[PDB]
Amino acid sequence: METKEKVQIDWKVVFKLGLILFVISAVAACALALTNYVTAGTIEEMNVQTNTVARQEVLPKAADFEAVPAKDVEKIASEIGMEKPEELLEVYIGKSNGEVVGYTVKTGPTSGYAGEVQVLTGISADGVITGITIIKSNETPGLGAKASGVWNDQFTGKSAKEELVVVKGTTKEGSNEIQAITGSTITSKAVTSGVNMSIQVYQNLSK
Amino acid sequence: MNVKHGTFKGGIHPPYRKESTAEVPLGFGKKPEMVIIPMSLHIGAPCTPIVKKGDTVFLGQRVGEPNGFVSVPVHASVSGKVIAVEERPHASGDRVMSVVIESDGLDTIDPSIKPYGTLEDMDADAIKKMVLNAGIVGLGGATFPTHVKLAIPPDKKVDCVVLNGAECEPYLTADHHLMTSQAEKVVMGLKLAMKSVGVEKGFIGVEDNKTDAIEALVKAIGNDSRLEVYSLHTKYPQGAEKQLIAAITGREVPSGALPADAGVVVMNVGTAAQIAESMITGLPLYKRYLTCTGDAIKNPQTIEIRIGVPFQSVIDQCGGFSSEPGKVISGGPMMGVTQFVTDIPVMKGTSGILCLTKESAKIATPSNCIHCGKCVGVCPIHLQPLNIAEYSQRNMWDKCESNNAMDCIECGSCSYICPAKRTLVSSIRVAKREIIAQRRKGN
Amino acid sequence: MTLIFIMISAIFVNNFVLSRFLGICPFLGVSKQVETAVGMGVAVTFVMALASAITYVVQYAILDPLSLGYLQTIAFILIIAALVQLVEMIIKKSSPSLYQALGVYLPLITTNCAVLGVALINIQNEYNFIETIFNGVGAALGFTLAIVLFAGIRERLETSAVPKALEGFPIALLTAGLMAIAFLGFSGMKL
Amino acid sequence: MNFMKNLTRGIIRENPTFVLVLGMCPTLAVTTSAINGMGMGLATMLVLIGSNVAISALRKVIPDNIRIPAFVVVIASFVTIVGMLMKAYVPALDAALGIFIPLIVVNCIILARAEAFAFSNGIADSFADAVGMGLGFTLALTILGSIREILGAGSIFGFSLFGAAYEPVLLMILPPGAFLTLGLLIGLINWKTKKA
Amino acid sequence: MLNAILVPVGILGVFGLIFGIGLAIAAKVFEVYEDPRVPLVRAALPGANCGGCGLPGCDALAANIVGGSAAIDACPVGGASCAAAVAEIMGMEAGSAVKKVATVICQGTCETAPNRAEYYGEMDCREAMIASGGSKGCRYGCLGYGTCKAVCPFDAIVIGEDGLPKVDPEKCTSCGKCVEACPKSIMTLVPEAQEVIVKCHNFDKGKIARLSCTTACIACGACVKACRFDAITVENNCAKIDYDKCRQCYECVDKCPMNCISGDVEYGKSTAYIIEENCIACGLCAKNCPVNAITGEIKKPPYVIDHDMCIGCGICFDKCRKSAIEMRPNKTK
Amino acid sequence: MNELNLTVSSSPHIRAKHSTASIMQNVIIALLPALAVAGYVFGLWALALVAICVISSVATEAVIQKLLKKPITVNDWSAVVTGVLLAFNLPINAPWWIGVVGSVFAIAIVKQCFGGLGQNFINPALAARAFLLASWPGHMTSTAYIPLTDTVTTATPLALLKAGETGSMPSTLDLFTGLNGVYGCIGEISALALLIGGLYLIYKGIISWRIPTIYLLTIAIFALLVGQDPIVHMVSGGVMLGAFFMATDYASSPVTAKGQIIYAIGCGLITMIIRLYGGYPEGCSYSILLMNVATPLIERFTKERIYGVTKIKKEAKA
Ligand SMILES: NC(=O)c1ccc[n+]([C@@H]2O[C@H](COP(=O)([O-])OP(=O)(O)OC[C@H]3O[C@@H](n4cnc5c(N)ncnc54)[C@H](O)[C@@H]3O)[C@@H](O)[C@H]2O)c1
Ligand SMILES: Cc1cc2nc3c(=O)[nH]c(=O)nc-3n(C[C@H](O)[C@H](O)[C@H](O)COP(=O)(O)O)c2cc1C
Ligand SMILES: Cc1cc2nc3c(=O)[nH]c(=O)nc-3n(C[C@H](O)[C@H](O)[C@H](O)CO)c2cc1C
Ligand code: SF4
Ligand code: SF4
Ligand code: SF4
Ligand code: SF4
Ligand code: SF4
Ligand code: SF4
Ligand code: SF4
Ligand code: SF4
Ligand code: SF4
Ligand code: SF4
Ligand code: FES
Repeated sequence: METKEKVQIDWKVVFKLGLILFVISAVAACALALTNYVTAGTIEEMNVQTNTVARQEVLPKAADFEAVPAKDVEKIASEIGMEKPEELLEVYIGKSNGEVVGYTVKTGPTSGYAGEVQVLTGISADGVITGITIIKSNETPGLGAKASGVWNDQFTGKSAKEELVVVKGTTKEGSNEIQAITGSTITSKAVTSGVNMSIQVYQNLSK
Repeated sequence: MNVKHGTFKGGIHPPYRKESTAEVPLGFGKKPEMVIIPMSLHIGAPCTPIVKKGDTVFLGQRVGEPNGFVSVPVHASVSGKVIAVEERPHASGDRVMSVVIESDGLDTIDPSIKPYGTLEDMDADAIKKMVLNAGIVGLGGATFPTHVKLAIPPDKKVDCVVLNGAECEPYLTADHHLMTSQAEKVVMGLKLAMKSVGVEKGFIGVEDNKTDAIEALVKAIGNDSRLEVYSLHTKYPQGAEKQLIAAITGREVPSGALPADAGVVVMNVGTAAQIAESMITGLPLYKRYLTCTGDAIKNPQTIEIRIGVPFQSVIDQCGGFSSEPGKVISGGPMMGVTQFVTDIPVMKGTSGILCLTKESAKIATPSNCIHCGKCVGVCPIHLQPLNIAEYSQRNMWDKCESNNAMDCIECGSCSYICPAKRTLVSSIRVAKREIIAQRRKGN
Repeated sequence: MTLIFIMISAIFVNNFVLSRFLGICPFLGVSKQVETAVGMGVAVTFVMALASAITYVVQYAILDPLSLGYLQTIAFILIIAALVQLVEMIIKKSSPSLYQALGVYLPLITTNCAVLGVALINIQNEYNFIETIFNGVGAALGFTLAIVLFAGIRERLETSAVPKALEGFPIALLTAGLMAIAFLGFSGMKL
Repeated sequence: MNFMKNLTRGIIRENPTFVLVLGMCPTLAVTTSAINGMGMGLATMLVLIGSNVAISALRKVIPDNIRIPAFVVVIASFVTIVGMLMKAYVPALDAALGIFIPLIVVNCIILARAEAFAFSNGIADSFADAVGMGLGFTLALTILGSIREILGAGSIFGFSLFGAAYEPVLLMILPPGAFLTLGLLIGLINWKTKKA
Repeated sequence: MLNAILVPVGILGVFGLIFGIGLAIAAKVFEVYEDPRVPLVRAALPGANCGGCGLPGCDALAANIVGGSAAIDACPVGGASCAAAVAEIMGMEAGSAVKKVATVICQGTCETAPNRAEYYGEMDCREAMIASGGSKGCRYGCLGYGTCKAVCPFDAIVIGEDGLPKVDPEKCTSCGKCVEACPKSIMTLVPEAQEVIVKCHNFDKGKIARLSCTTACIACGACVKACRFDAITVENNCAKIDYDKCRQCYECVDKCPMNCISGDVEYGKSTAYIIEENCIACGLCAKNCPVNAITGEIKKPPYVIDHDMCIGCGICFDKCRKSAIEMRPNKTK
Repeated sequence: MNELNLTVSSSPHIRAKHSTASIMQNVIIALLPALAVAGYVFGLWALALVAICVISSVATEAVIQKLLKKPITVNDWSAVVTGVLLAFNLPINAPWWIGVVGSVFAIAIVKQCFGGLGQNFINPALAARAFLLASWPGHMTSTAYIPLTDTVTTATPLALLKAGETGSMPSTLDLFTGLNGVYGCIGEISALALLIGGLYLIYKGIISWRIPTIYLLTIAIFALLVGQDPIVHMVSGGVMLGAFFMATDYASSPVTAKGQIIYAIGCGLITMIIRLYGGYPEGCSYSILLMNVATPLIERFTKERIYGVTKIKKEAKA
């Protein structure tokens, strides 16, 4: 019965297998906890610094950025007319010499081709988009990775009163017209969508 | 008469050139001077000769006794003096034990030969004994002994006898002339075989292109309702055993089995005609209707020839070579065996002497398979030769056995229809031989 | 409809072997025959389903309240590998038959990228429990379908006269590349 | 004599990408450029060294029944250490890699060489084998990434080659391009070996 | 601060303990019941996976063996060393298996044995065997289409310029694949030390064989009369040399009418070359020595013996109780 | 004796008249009217592109087959057929190097690397289109650009159907003959010429009616079930050439009747699914390639019952 009671005194193999695995796992967990205590704060500090320099690149006219409360971040997201927003991450207000100089919004995209892409949009106080920057994009290289670079220059200096539209062509026929990247049209319609939520947020904030 | 039509699934339609010899009336041959009688005239064990140098024999004299159950005696075709007993060339390409003999000149018959009687005097055991004594084998090509087929085992039940009068091969019109001229002998042989087996149903398989043979058979049958004649669609390999049995009776012979399992006994028309002739006269099998044809023959025709006459003598009887032959074939184009020299005596089972010239013997070199799927569409056994051939060429005998390479009948349709001019039936024969050799070695 | 969409996306649109670069070493190693491919597919299916269930029930109940997202991979390994060991034990004695030690590829089910990758994706995508099981089963069925089709193609190529330099693994890689080219047509489907 | 023999065997004669046919998911998934291939090769080399040293040092305490959990637990701990260190130091490489950094544990090369050579050999021999095999994997990844980047981006290590009007072969960096390139490279290697 | 270290250690330890307990309680139930006879024999076999010994693969012998259905030397690829290793694992003596090489027993070129009908079809020996039993003038001769070369896995057979295959003695492991795969049943296995071989597989009589090939065995019977040790026999009108009783006296090759036996005249001639140290002038050699090529007076050392001619023999390692006679190949070339 | 030098073989000693060269010559003869209509609608550049593809394919096959010491088999006319069918897939604005690269990829990797003629497993002309479309979408997206007025086309009729803009579609009869305001690939302007070629191929016995008939039938049935116009769906796009000349490929289609029926049904279903719900304006290439991948499974599962075996019930090996 039960293989001669696990060969009488040979229950020790059943005991020692578990004990050895327990000791090895405990040692590995102790090492992992120690290294987590060593390098936990550096990761978040580097992430904050990267976000800060990215925000500085987008809006050079702002001396410093002030963070709006997250309750407001949900508040404007609730009523200005998107079905399931779930993407208005953060809104910052630029500040310089006693006057508000612009806004920066990390919204987007809606629905990308291979997931979601986070686009940072900076709009000046007088109603001019000063530039956009992509900070997270899990797209295929060669097609979706081309959206960060010269193409972003298409979004600079444009007015901030009407929504943008993406067109398939090599001719600029409209002020609110954006030329799509050749070979990648789904991504080019998602970044402009993030710009559309950004200008909607700016229009609500200007009121 | 209720003439019924039957056919099967698959096959080809080769260009039957039955015009140069079919309309030419059948002639005879001159009295031969010398004959080579081999000891291997059948698929069974070879016989042992008893005549030595300097002896004198007559027609029908015994020359070699059988050795085993599946073996048949061999009789001398023409009376004369034996001059040598030695190894001589054979239709299979090898050299076999044989007796060469020059003839006397007057064709004296054996006094011991007597008629066996009539149909009502002859019972089944005596019919089997007469078939064994007369030296009658399968004239359809296989040269299998007839007395083995007529001796059915007690554990197998048979209900009908089928005559195979369907020459599916091109260039061969021997059976056409046989049923055109000797229909009564065919009917008598069918009746004798049916009485020997102990059945009551008889069928005859004749292709529809020979309407004169159909009319002659219908006239010869008379008012006997126990025998029927079937007009089959002109096709190849319709003359085969399994295909004829599936067309006439509708039954299918099981894989790896015999027609005795299907309840049928099938014989060639020529075998029945020879059985009737031996019953009437008592003489053994020493003559055969042999057709000589091809584009290298001046006057192709069908003639009655003895057994033991070399190919050169009969070829010279048919006017000789018009040009230089490139292939000499002993049989049909799709089943014949190619030859090395023309000093080979005619067999009991040789069906035709075919001579192909150099222009008609040129076949293009085999090329890559294009996977057209035409070999599978013409198989009467529903195999896929494009797999069996590729497995045989790569030395994979297990997959050849798994792909049913032993169910092939070697009809040659797959290699005929192939656009790439490949050799599919030779690789399948290689696989068959290797599987049989492995089975022999393992036991 | 949503579960059917998840299964379709896991099997056809986002097949793990042919569209996500997960689980290729056993896809190339044991796909020489159809029967071994089917056995591998069944074993991987059972392992993937059990792994998806256990890592889902451990991720949202144990690790998340305690804020231990850094140990996650290690924990998942202790869920996967041990089970695979039991699977390696099942294939020999429990059922008295089926008698196949795959060879340097049965211990690699723990090392299979399609087993841990589906578990990681299934929390990266924030799916529910029934959705977790359905997506795991769909990924397993996609792996089985891909390996069965590849085994069939290789058994067909067994008769082709491939060159001696390309016999073996290079022809398998070329066949996998052509299969991926064929499967590229499902990209961008929004059902 | 065995140290250099094992190192040379790991570098040239084994070459897990080209001959052993292992570790193929990070081989075909991240070799779109030479820098990513170099980073994967270095990380795999470091993890393989650590895991092989630890396993060969702990060969006398691991029984034959729970070998897989202990082996992959040690490998996973080392992989987590390496991944956190490169998260702290090299964020660009980790961002380019993504999902395959936690998936270093499921590299078939690491556990295959743990269960094949590191379990029944000494510390020095296992260390030499790990060094040689990591160098071979790094060289294979670098060669494949360089070829793929040359054909599908017109650059090596970020420096453009075919001017600026070159239109890239966009399937080169796609999965079929990697599969076809690896098949052709292994075929060329086999032909050169057989004809020599 | 302490609890941040106790929490993961405790969690992973609990998981490891319960998983190890489960695996250990399942392992004892899931018992394979294997014997230590398969794991210790895997490096003794070469692992070539070459089927000429029996069961497929080289991993099939370490699933067998505990039944006695195969001998110790069943694997010829491993040879004497592998056979001795298997025998010492099983605990019995290992036989002295002489190494063997595949050899053709037909020496016929396209010039010596011309064809009589050109052949159309696939270039293979079995395919030519189907087409009316080969196209060669000699029925039993070598076709030369290269089936034995395509079957041999060690690449030890090279088809020569004359059509016959040549087997490299260094690369042949005597696996026996080419012997079974030759349709003409020509390939055989010969010991490496044996040089005098009858190289004609012809079963025909005198005149036919002489007409077919210029180096054909005609069963004249001179080789049997020349042989003294009774090692060569004429069966089926063909000569065959029994390699066990052949002492290589090189006398059958001399008296063959048309050089049908593979050998050269360079042999023996050592009329009892005797080391001076280990003989006591016994005088047991000059008595008869049938051809009388030793005669002397008691022969005190050193031996005064004239060497003019001999028989070869090669058997005088048993007539000496002290083994003073030494055999050395000393002739022309 | 006289030296009668005969020939030796096993069986049969008579063969059929047809061969591979005749089959491919008849395929090209059937393809010729589509080339004529392509030359009429577009101009001399279509013929120039066809010649470029043919020359590239022939040269690539000859060079690769010579470098491998194999006998040169450019006389079976398979390379010319592959080059013509690949040049029929290209737009009029495709540069010459696209055609050369496609021909090199079709002959070298797809065909010659697997063994040669009839020894591959996938469609070469569709593999060379599924590679140029994914590598250079900018050139493979803008198919055909010049009407007589040079600016009244914008898009092509198949994309307008997916976009819902049916107000500028041809009136379902000009799109059939292919005369005015229709623009696709080189050989897809006219469906009547492809229908004539397919009928000629069916008459000659080279292809079987099963795959084209069932393909068109299931496309019509699906388009009628959803609610679209079936005639517009069969006529427009590369349905005709794909069904007649590419789904009926020899080395990548099942050899049995049930296999061909299931292959055609699957091809039609996947084509309609990809067209209606996928990201591409057409899905003939990807559906055909997918059914070429799954062809060995259908071949394995649809074997004909061999004469004699009466369905042994899986109990002879237990
Ligand atoms: N010249 C001609 O008219 C001609 C025409 C076509 C074919 N042939 C050749 O004839 C040869 C015949 O081949 P096959 O495939 O028909 O059959 P087969 O050669 O296998 O044997 C023929 C007869 O023997 C049976 N048989 C064998 N052993 C038996 C037994 N113990 N009991 C009962 N029956 C037994 C067969 O079914 C049949 O009755 C073929 O090789 C063929 O190609 C000649
Ligand atoms: C491919 C093939 C074709 C055959 N064609 C014929 C034929 O046309 N006529 C014929 O009598 N036998 C033909 N046979 C032989 C038959 O199968 C059968 O064995 C023979 O007719 C029996 O002869 P028997 O009546 O003398 O017993 C053919 C065999 C094969 C394999
Ligand atoms: C009916 C028919 C259709 C063919 N269709 C194609 C095809 O799309 N593309 C192709 O390249 N070759 C085609 N070929 C040529 C064909 O290459 C060759 O048989 C093998 O496909 C090689 O892959 C065809 C040949 C025939 C007879
Ligand atoms: S495989 Fe056999 S049965 Fe089928 S066609 Fe060829 S020879 Fe006839
Ligand atoms: S008929 Fe010939 S070319 Fe066609 S599939 Fe069969 S073997 Fe291949
Ligand atoms: S012959 Fe020797 S090496 Fe070859 S498979 Fe047999 S045992 Fe193994
Ligand atoms: S020559 Fe013959 S016995 Fe020697 S290795 Fe080759 S196949 Fe084996
Ligand atoms: S020895 Fe035998 S197998 Fe080798 S070439 Fe000669 S006949 Fe063929
Ligand atoms: S006669 Fe002897 S040596 Fe000459 S070919 Fe025949 S077997 Fe060879
Ligand atoms: S001497 Fe030569 S020819 Fe005479 S029997 Fe001996 S081997 Fe044959
Ligand atoms: S070498 Fe001497 S012993 Fe050997 S067979 Fe010839 S004569 Fe006889
Ligand atoms: S020991 Fe030898 S050498 Fe000396 S006498 Fe005796 S036989 Fe002669
Ligand atoms: S072996 Fe004997 S018989 Fe022969 S030479 Fe020597 S001593 Fe004389
Ligand atoms: S399956 Fe081998 S590394 Fe992913």
